[PDB]
Amino acid sequence: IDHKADLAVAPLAITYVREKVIDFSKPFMTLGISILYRKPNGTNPGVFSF
Amino acid sequence: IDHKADLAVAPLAITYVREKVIDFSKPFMTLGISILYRKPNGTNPGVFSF
Repeated sequence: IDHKADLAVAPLAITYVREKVIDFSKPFMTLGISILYRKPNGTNPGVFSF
Repeated sequence: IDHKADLAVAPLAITYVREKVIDFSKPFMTLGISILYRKPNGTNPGVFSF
């Protein structure tokens, strides 16, 4: 806003409110949400591992 | 290019060249290159298998 600076390249989600007050170029790479998980391990319950 | 239209709400892919000629809004949906393939007929069809 204050023109103390210019285009600010950094992690910057071009959201609804931001374009109201700033102008943003078209995104160079898309995003989204996924789940993070620890992949399973060979510790079979073995109550019945038959 | 000659404004015979003003808008085009179409599945049109933005390219380097066409943007040099035309102006585009932010992409409303994205896409890519996946692979078509038939799942392998479910479980293998083996019979009379003594």
